[PDB]
Amino acid sequence: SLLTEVETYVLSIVPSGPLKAEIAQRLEDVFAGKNTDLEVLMEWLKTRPILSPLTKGILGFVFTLTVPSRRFVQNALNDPNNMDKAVKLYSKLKSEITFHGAKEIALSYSAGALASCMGLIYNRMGAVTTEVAFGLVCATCEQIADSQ
Repeated sequence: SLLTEVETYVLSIVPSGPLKAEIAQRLEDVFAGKNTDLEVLMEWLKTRPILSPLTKGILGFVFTLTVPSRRFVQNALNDPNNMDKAVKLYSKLKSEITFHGAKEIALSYSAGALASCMGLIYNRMGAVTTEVAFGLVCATCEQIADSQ
């Protein structure tokens, strides 16, 4: 029942318009379990015109964690010392297993460290569990959508 907490949070950073409409459907399709060919929605993201590199990074991060079994996302997630806090946070998320446990800790750090922390996990999608990674996405999305 936590999959909806990722949905609404991701739909908070995407700029309003005819793009939040397209992304909305593509999300609630893989969140129902029909799409399998991972490298289709990946390409679909990369070519979309009103998406910031950061949004393409988070969306690409979420899609990968779903689908059963890229450089344009790594270069979006990863510029001063925010990497320094990310490395230590990354070493902590290994300890945590549940979604809410990591989200509680990740929400306590800067928005810069979180987005870069996601870059660390993308290199190893097996180092940490999925529930935690969602918690990182949820904490990341909220803090960057908390500026205004």
